[PDB]
Amino acid sequence: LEMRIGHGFDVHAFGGEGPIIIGGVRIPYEKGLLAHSDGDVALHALTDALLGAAALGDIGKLFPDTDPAFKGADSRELLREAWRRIQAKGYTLGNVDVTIIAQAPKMLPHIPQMRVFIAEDLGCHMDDVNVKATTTEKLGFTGRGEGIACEAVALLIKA
Amino acid sequence: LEMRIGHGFDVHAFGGEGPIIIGGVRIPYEKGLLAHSDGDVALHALTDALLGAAALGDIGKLFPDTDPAFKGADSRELLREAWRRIQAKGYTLGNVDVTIIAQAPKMLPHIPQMRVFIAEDLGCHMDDVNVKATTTEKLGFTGRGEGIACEAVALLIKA
Amino acid sequence: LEMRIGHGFDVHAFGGEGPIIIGGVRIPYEKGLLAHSDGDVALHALTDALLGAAALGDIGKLFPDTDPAFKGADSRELLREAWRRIQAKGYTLGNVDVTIIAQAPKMLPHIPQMRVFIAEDLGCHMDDVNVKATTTEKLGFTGRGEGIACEAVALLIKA
Ligand SMILES: CN(C)c1cccc2c(S(=O)(=O)NCCOP(=O)(O)OP(=O)(O)OC[C@H]3O[C@@H](n4ccc(N)nc4=O)[C@H](O)[C@@H]3O)cccc12
Ligand SMILES: CN(C)c1cccc2c(S(=O)(=O)NCCOP(=O)(O)OP(=O)(O)OC[C@H]3O[C@@H](n4ccc(N)nc4=O)[C@H](O)[C@@H]3O)cccc12
Ligand SMILES: CN(C)c1cccc2c(S(=O)(=O)NCCOP(=O)(O)OP(=O)(O)OC[C@H]3O[C@@H](n4ccc(N)nc4=O)[C@H](O)[C@@H]3O)cccc12
Ligand SMILES: CC(C)=CCC/C(C)=C/COP(=O)(O)OP(=O)(O)O
Ligand SMILES: [Zn+2]
Ligand SMILES: [Zn+2]
Ligand SMILES: [Zn+2]
Repeated sequence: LEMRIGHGFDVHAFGGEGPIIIGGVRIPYEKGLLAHSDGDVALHALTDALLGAAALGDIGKLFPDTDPAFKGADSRELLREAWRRIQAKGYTLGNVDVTIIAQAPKMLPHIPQMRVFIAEDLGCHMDDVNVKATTTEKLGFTGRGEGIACEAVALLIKA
Repeated sequence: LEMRIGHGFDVHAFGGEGPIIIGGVRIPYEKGLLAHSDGDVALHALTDALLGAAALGDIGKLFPDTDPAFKGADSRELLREAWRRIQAKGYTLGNVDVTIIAQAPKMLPHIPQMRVFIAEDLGCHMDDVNVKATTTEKLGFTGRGEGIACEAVALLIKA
Repeated sequence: LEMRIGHGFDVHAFGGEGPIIIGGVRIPYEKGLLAHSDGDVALHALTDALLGAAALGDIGKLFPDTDPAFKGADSRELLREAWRRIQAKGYTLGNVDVTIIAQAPKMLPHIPQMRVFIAEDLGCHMDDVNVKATTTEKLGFTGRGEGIACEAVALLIKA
């Protein structure tokens, strides 16, 4: 038994029109998220946290621009594939915690469904998955409504 | 024995006049912190880290706007209550680490008293509580003196 | 056996001309990093994460402005000294994960050499050291090319 820590961080800019996808959940909003991907900043930060704990340790690094298959690419696919590769190295899940940093939209109603998705994608109990949100009280690029940031931490177990 | 990780992040804007309260400590400063609460960004980030490790996992989520009891609400009360609920789920403390992000005021002289407070409120040794500060070298909303940010991580143990 | 968590965060502003030093690696770039030090924001964030896990828990706190010895001070020296002191308290390394937040320059080619340096300086295997990079998609002070930020987490073991 041995435990390993990981940390992830991601940002996307608002652009065009909604909805956005956060933690796998389609959330109504006036603006959309600019990206190659989903624009799922929650699942990107989480993915990086998991890869970092297993020392693998980018999504850039274990997917270099394939591009495409990949416009509106499903970030849940990225998450599950990253997870397969982490498990092949012998790791199992301790727990994850995710912090969405956004002035808006309101994340709280969608968090239980985010957790369902993440727990499915990682093959764990929901009690191993926490998600929260915070505003930056109108400060910074998140505060001015210019984009959304997310942080994530992960704990991994190896037999 | 099982260990669990949590992460917290908070921001408050400066507004009106001092002092501010950070980690429970009254710190002299030209501006105050705008909020419902203390405006304790250190103890809010910590509280979220502890709740996230126990998967509980917002302060919004286990206190929805009561509001009030709550103008100038004591963030130490929030911390202790969050802690009671975490312990009722069977968790004990591993350790916590807190990073205050502020251009000013200087946090270093007040850190030992912050640690006394936090350790009391969590019923642990002081060696289980670390607090630090950093500036952003005049960059961003913290750098321009517009507000204060804080990050926190926590490790939890379950029997 | 007991595990301990730490978190670090650092920022430096661009100023004058390159190169910069990140994770010990000299990276060509049009601007340099303003500081007393290296300006190594990666190794500063890491150092703080390690000190925070051992509750020690600033680089300000266990080096107050000596200043100098210290213009263009080698951040790897700071890292190794912080590490000596952490080991003297009885801690050994679990693992570390580092997240460089920069719009530019590109970090990916230099990451393997960063890991060599960090692993040498901490006397561990390279599999215990992860480093990644992310942009903020043109948002915030990192996005406008005004500076570089870095986050780090660390897991410590005590016999
Ligand atoms: C599996 N499938 C189908 C996929 C689903 C969803 C997304 C996929 C993607 S992706 O393009 O959406 N990957 C997430 C997008 O990366 P990001 O939001 O983190 O952007 P960023 O530019 O920050 O990162 C790109 C890479 O550049 C590198 N980088 C970043 C900054 C910097 N200063 N230096 C760097 O080297 C680093 O390795 C980083 O991973 C790629 C491949 C398969 C995907
Ligand atoms: C126990 N007592 C008495 C208390 C003491 C101190 C503070 C208390 C408080 S509080 O109001 O000070 N809670 C901390 C303030 O929250 P915050 O500084 O994190 O503000 P923010 O707006 O970021 O968070 C509010 C909630 O909105 C949610 N949110 C945030 C952003 C977003 N995009 N979506 C969301 O759903 C999320 O759940 C978050 O917890 C409430 C109840 C009892 C308190
Ligand atoms: C060992 N050798 C030789 C060394 C090598 C490389 C760097 C060294 C350095 S250093 O100057 O480069 N230390 C890193 C620079 O600190 P920083 O980039 O974190 O700057 P910042 O201003 O954020 O931090 C300074 C200190 O002020 C304190 N602080 C910060 C903000 C705030 N609001 N209050 C505070 O008290 C806190 O303790 C913090 O450590 C000092 C001594 C020996 C060094
Ligand atoms: C604590 C962390 C993770 C900080 C880095 C996040 C970031 C890119 C902030 C940028 O500036 P800002 O948005 O804070 O201020 P501004 O955009 O107004 O200059
Ligand atoms: Zn992304
Ligand atoms: Zn708050
Ligand atoms: Zn620094």
